Amino acid sequence: IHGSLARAGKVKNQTPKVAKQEKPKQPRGRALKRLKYTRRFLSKTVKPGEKVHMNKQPPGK
Amino acid sequence: VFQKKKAEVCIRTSQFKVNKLLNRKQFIVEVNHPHWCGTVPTQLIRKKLATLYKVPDASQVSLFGFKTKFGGGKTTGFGLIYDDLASLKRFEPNYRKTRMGFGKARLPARKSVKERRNRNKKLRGKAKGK
Amino acid sequence: MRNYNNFNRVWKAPRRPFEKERLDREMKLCGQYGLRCKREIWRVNMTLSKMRRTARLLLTLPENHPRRLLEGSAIMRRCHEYGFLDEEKDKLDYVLSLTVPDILERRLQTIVFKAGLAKSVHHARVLIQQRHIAVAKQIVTIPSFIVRVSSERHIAFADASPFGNGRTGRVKRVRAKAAKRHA
Amino acid sequence: GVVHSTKMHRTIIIRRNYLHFIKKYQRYQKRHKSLAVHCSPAFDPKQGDEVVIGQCRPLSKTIRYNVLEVV
Amino acid sequence: TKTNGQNAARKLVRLRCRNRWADKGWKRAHTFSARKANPFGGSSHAKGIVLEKIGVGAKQPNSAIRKCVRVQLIKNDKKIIAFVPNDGCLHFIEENDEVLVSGFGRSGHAVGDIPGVRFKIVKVSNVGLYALYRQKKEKPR
RNA sequence: AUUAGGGUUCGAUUCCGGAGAGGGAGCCUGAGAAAUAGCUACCACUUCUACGGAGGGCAGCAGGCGCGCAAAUUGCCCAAUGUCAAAACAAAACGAUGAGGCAGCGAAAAGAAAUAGAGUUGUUUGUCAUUUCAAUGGGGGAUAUUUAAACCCAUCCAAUAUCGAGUAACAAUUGGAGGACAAGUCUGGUGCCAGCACCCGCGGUAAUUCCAGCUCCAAAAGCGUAUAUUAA
Ligand SMILES: [K+]
Ligand SMILES: [K+]
Ligand SMILES: [K+]
Ligand SMILES: [K+]
Ligand SMILES: [Mg+2]
Ligand SMILES: [Mg+2]
Ligand SMILES: [Mg+2]
Ligand SMILES: [Mg+2]
Ligand SMILES: [Mg+2]
Ligand SMILES: [Mg+2]
Ligand SMILES: [Mg+2]
Ligand SMILES: [Mg+2]
Ligand SMILES: [Mg+2]
Ligand SMILES: [Mg+2]
Ligand SMILES: [Mg+2]
Ligand code: NA
Ligand code: NA
Repeated sequence: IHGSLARAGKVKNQTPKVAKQEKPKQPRGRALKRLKYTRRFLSKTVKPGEKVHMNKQPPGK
Repeated sequence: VFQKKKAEVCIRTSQFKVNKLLNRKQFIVEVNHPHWCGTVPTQLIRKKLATLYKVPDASQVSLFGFKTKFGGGKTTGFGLIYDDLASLKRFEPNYRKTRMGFGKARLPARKSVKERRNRNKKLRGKAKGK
Repeated sequence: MRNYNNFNRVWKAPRRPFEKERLDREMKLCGQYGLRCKREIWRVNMTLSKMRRTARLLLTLPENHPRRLLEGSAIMRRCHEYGFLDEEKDKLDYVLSLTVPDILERRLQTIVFKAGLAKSVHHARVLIQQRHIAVAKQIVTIPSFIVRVSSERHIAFADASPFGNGRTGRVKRVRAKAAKRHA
Repeated sequence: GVVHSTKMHRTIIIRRNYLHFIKKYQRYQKRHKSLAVHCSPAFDPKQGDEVVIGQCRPLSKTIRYNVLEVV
Repeated sequence: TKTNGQNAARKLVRLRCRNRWADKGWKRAHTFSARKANPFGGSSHAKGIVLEKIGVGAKQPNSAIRKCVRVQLIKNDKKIIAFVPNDGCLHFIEENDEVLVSGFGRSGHAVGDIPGVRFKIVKVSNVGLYALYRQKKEKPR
């Protein structure tokens, strides 16, 4: 069957452990709404015929 | 802008009422203290209200339930003043009299008096409480 | 146990949680009007729905119906006094076309900014939150205070606030104590 | 009501036929109710006749009405 | 086609009464055969004791082994098979331990490729199986 | 509760009506009871005893054990509301009240709302590194207010004289990022395994779905999951 009860947690262990990097706090409450709003409508401009990619990633493979 | 001024209090009465039933005059008193660090104590209002309505003694003035306005500078509360001090001693509750200073001593624990009754009911007469 | 006071609700979540058109439109109302979350908008939506539903009922009855004549006249007074509807718009059909931005236009946080008191709508909210504004010489500490038209000329700084007839604020007070102690 | 049965002694059974309205379906349905009524020897009604009855005190286990007319 | 008479309400009432029993959702909510067969007895959750660990071969086209346990409830004493909602959680649960069980989300219906499993383990030893998995809380003994 | 309308569903639960006081059944008194913090008997349980005998009925309040997926303190007080009473209050002279009121615990649920507001310089706007500026609350207290007394809220930081925010560390979480459904050509391993996945599906060595970081998304002092129910 190629699977077994003894194989449990295999990938959990396989995955090597990596720590989380440190980070400063972000604004909370009305500040976050007004901080994101300036990114949505003020930090950039809308060009007709082009859609805004809300979280684009660097190229790779 | 802002200037240093002496703290002042203004006294106004609303819905003045006269009743002979308890020998007292009842009204609602509003307090205007624009520059007052805190809230006006009732002892001061008693002297101002005694002076305003020209009663021989301040201790016949009963003021209670003074609730303050939001934002500050104003406090309102109910108050009745009696024709004589003796009538005030006769017609006043124990908690209000104690607040002035004439209230009777506080009764013992109600749990004890409750327990004391149930001990007695199990015994014959003259053997209950000695 | 035998407690007898109502506690109703004032808002409702949207039926479709993820609409790009609705999320972007609501985010525009947040920054443009300075709201902490979307519940203020949903409170406004429920406020506007209720006037719309009762108006819808009133227009079905004849104009001589006593219920229409009384409740129709009342809802006009509620719209005009709170500034929701323009005073020359006297018909009952103009209540139907009321809009969400009209309701937030009458919020104190909006009116404070629009009167020149607050340079920004976010300045207005915190300024109201800091007991700095009095309407008809009564301190208001609540951004969602819908103001009447007849009380618009009475908007000012509170006489207790540092900006006005009141004592100095915290910073001018704590630092002064520091200098006196250092003596 | 209408005299339904005269098989007892000094007593008759009457039927009160009516229509009951079902609100959901917006329609009526035929319903009937039976009553035991005391009939005096002054009347002598027959099956299918029409009578007027009036409420009195309990006269028996089931009788609470008395015949007043026969039509 | 149906009746349309003004005084035909009795027929229309019986028509709906007889034909409501063809609604599987309505019939299930108005009969006791579903509650008598339901191990939880009409409740959301139920505690139990672990008997043994079993691996269920997932349905086609999936090919895996799903960690599962045989559990006996304490209010009915009936055999069920539950599921451990993450990986490396079969080691955390040990035989003869108190597990709080819940439904799989489909109201008495098998979920996913697990063949005959309608329940999932939510708690172990009065501690959440999620917090135990997240290395956030520790189980006693 | 939900609902365009018609409807569907819930109602042990605060007001009204009924019933019961472990299960049954009888009865005295009384205007009124088939009364149960009244009596009598039997069945189940039960406690004290000097063994002769005598006691018990929390589906009242407060509180235990079991049952369970599952639910507060053996707290204060008659100050309000009422009940009874031989009875206004007062004066040697102050009635009872676990009814009730007021607090403790309490993320069932509901309303208002924090976590910051502006700048000068450099890097049409806009981000970032600076320089600062004023303000309020959380909180600490009081001449004191509230309150039967308290606690809470409201007032104030001297009126001659009243403390405090810069990483304003007084540091916001819960699920997700193939589709439904807002959000990634980033990962890295496993290699139809470990797993995810409400449904469709992902995983067989360059994983769209697995197990993490960043970013981003959605809601936000709230957010998942299970089971019912209403709409759909
Ligand atoms: K309600
Ligand atoms: K007789
Ligand atoms: K009742
Ligand atoms: K991921
Ligand atoms: Mg009912
Ligand atoms: Mg029941
Ligand atoms: Mg009874
Ligand atoms: Mg019992
Ligand atoms: Mg009895
Ligand atoms: Mg009892
Ligand atoms: Mg008994
Ligand atoms: Mg109890
Ligand atoms: Mg990869
Ligand atoms: Mg779901
Ligand atoms: Mg439905
Ligand atoms: Na597969
Ligand atoms: Na398979």
